[PDB]
Amino acid sequence: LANERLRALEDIEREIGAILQNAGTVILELSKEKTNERLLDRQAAAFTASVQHVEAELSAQIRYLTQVATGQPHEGSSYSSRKDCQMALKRVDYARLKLSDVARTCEQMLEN
Amino acid sequence: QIPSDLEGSAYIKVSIQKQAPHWQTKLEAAQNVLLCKEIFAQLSREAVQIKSQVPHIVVKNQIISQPFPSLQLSISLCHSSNDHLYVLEHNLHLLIREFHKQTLSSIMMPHPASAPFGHKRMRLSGPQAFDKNEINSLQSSEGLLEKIIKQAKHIFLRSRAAATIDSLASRIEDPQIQAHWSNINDVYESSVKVLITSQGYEQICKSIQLQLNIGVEQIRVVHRDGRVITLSYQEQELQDFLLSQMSQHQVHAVQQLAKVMGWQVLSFSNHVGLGPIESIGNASAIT
Amino acid sequence: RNQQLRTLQEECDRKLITLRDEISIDLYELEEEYYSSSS
Amino acid sequence: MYNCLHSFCLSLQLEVLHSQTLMLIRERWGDLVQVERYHAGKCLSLSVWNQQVVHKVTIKIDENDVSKPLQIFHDPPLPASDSKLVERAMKIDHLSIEKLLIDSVHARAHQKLQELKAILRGFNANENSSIETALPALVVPILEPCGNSECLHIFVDLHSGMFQLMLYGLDQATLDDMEKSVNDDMKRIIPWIQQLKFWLGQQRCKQSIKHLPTISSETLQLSNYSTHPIGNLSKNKLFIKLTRLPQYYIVVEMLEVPNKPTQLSYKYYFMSVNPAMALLLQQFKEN
Amino acid sequence: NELQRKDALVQKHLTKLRHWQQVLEDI
Amino acid sequence: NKQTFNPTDTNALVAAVAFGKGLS
Amino acid sequence: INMMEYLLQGSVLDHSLESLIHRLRGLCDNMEPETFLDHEMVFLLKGQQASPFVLRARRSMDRAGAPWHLRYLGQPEMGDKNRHALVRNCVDIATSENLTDFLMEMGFRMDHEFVAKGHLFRKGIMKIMVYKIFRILVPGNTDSTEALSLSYLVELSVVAPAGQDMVSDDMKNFAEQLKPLVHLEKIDPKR
Amino acid sequence: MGVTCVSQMPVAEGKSVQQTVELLTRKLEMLGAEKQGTFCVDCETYHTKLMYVMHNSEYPLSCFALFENGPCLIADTNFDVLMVKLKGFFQSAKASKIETRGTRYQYCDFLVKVGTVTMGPSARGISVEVEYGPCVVASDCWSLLLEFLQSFLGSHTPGAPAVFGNRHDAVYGPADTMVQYMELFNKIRKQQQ
Repeated sequence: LANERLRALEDIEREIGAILQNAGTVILELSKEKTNERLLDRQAAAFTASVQHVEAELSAQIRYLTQVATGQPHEGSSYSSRKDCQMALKRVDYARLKLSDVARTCEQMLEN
Repeated sequence: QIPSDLEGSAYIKVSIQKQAPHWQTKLEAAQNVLLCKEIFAQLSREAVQIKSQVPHIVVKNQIISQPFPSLQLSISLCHSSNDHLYVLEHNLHLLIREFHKQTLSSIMMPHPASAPFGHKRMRLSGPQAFDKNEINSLQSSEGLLEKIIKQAKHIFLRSRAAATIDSLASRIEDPQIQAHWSNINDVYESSVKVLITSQGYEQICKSIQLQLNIGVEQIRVVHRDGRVITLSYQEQELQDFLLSQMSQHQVHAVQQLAKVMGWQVLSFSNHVGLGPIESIGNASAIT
Repeated sequence: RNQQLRTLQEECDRKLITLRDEISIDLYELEEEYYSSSS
Repeated sequence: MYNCLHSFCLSLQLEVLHSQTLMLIRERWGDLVQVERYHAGKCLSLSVWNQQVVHKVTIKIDENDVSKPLQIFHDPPLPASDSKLVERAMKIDHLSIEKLLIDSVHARAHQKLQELKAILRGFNANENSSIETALPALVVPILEPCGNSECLHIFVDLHSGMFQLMLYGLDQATLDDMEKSVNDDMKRIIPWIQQLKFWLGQQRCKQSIKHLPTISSETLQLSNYSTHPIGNLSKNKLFIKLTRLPQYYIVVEMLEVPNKPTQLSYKYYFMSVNPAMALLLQQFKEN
Repeated sequence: NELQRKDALVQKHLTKLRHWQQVLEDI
Repeated sequence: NKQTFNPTDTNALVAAVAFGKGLS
Repeated sequence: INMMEYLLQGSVLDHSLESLIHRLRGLCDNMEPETFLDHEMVFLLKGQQASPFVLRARRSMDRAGAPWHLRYLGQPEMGDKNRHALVRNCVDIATSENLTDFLMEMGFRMDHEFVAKGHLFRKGIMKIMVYKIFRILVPGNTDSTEALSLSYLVELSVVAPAGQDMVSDDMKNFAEQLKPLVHLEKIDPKR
Repeated sequence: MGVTCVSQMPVAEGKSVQQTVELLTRKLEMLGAEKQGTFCVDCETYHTKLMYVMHNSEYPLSCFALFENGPCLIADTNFDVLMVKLKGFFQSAKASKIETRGTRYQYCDFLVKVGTVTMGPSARGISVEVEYGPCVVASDCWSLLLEFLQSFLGSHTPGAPAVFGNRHDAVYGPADTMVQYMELFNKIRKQQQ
């Protein structure tokens, strides 16, 4: 559950990285002198690698979603266990109130 | 967005009288309201349509029944739309929960793949041949109202029995009377053990002990010496019974005391037949 | 969710059953004392 | 302004009452009430206590007199006047159709219980039966000094109009037969009550001898029976065999005292027995 | 002696009740 | 894209359960 | 009366199986799976006719006290009443455990045994069984067994009264809810 | 599965079968037995060895298949349908349907069923079946059944069916009652007259 969702979070961050690499590459090209042309090539390869693996991750996840889609609303649930747990907790609360009353009558008896 | 008709808070209120995380809270409250409406729809339909002993009245949101003639039980769905017994409300929720889970049970699954479907013991009825009684016992849908009224009847009858025993322990001090309620109850059964001993002789006089089996409308008494007596739900019967047992104890004490002091028991009659006629039970005698 | 709620239910029921047994022993002592009181 | 907003509000009230009746028919009543006529804004007419297992309650707004609220007519009974009940059966200021139905049917059930009490006082002046009104119930005693039980309770299930009877220790078959005969016609209650005297008498004997060592029975199949005076006794008798010593029977014969219709007279005989034969009979002294 | 014995019983019972309230509070 | 079911396996298994082909 | 069995059949390779099961746990009723383990053996009566009578007997090995089961399956109806499911006549009978011995007296002889181990789900009237067919060698023993193929078999079955339409259409829709994962179809029993 | 005993009440040498049935049910109404319904037992024979198919009223969902010395099957009612599905291998062998019809009396965990054995139209004998509910082991409560049968049968009191005669601690089963019924029906078919 955290796996595919964390993949989606990573692809969010890498879309940001793609835009920042676009911006950094045209930043270096706008310079009056741009000595680090090797670093320009590195930023260009970084940009294209970012776009390519963003495409790879999203295509893979659309494929995986195509494999496990059904168009049906999933008739499973967990309601009955929550109901039984609520009844158990209210049993405990009822016993707590009754124990408070018995202890209060014991304090009234011992108090005199 | 909750549906309207499900907002607010609702709860079933059951009474006996002698008279004529933000969204989590919202969704839990609305689901509870839905289940209370389900419960009361089941109860009111069973009250109106199913023919039962001492019929009920369903007015708008209130069911009134008279299980015992001095008793009035009231089940009311209190819908807030912004004396109470909790045990019957809790058992109402569990009864409708079991009634749901009967349909969604794993007992309907046929482990043999070829086998069609349906309950397991109804399949076992064929080869392991069942009589009429087992067949009808497997298929007997008793409504919620009969179950709740039987539980409330047992609660009231058991409280009356405890009250008569404690009133005899308070009023009468001449023999004594003790009680020991059991640890384990059902919803339709409890048990005591009633001793009747004299005050300073609890080793000598241990000859009258009872066991009462407080059912729904009957109290079944098993004596120490093999006498079984079924009383009724009135509280005069149990009072007269325990009064006669105190009277017989006052003679069995003297018999087992003359056993200790070496005296010779000439005659003993547990229910004597000469003399004035006693109103409650018979009279006993030794010499 | 189901397994977690089942474990919570089982803990509550074990607590209640042990409470019932201890209260029952105390009730036995109190019944003996009250019924055998001279008054 | 008054005509427009009064006519609209009254037809709105009729629409609310029609929707309520469809809710009652769908959910809980179901063929115990039927909509006979419904003209929207004109009239509504419901039918209770129907012919299949006849009576009608109609609500009409008049096409005149805008001063008055909605009008209620109980057209098959035009019910007999009991001052509190017919008051409540003539107002729908509360917009509950079920309260109106219950109050009308409650007044009719009270009239039916009072004609039953008239039948019982027709057979027996100085009756001591009593009408309770929380539920509509008639408590008629069968033997004159009696408890709160040992009394025939008669209820009217005010969703169907039938009678429902309740004694404590009766078998269910005779209760069903009594219910069927009384719901057929009222005047057959009086043959039953006399039959319920002798039955009750045997209950009051069999509770009596429960602590002594006996075996009670109602039929004793011995021979002779047509020469021995034991044949020439009434058919309501009780044979109490002594078990510590068999060949000894105490025979209780129950007879009707002629003037008092709610008292019995007992006669105690002492039979001895050897294809069992009677041997002798003596009657004990009264007092 | 009956008075002192009754008070001893109720004191033991009260300590057990307070211990069980502290147990049942912690669920 | 990847195959989840072999139809020859389907025919072999339904011939195995429809009659004794492959069991004896 | 005479009840009919509607069948759709298919198969599923085992390494995708779990996804199927997860899909079924979404679509079928709110239940845990059942994990049945059954021994099935086929008897036949070599009468005068060209077609010998056939009977299927199942003992549920996993569950103790489960009654044995007899099944007679009629030949499939060639009528195109329900076009999309195997429509057959089914007579299903719960029985005591001396059945085989009794069938040996009736003239029946065994043909083959097979274990079937798998899961069981349901949806309304529909029964989904996903099982692997295990060949028994050493014919008395139920432990000496080998898997028949890599694939599991999937059966969607509805037993219900004779005729009774609008049944096969719901089975079509429930099969089409699985169609990326399984291909279920009316396969004829011939060849 | 309580211990039962099935026997033939003889003709009485006079009157109708109905009058002897009236006598036996009259004696039962003396002793304190109460009617609690009616009962029917059906037996048919199927052949290609003979097989019997039998139905009780007491086990209404079950049908028993009796192979005269072989094992008994118990099954649900759909077994009858299978015989109609068989229909060529196992012919119905008509004019051998046999029934008993009567009322069942209960007298304190004793079930007494007295029926009139009716092959087609004509009633040709009296079947008497006494079941003792509590006991589950044959030949241990046998003396109880003997005293009850000596109480109301008097003479013609049967003794010890051979299903008891397997002398062990063997638990009695519902198949043994249908075995006894099948033996009784074969005796009545051979009795004929």
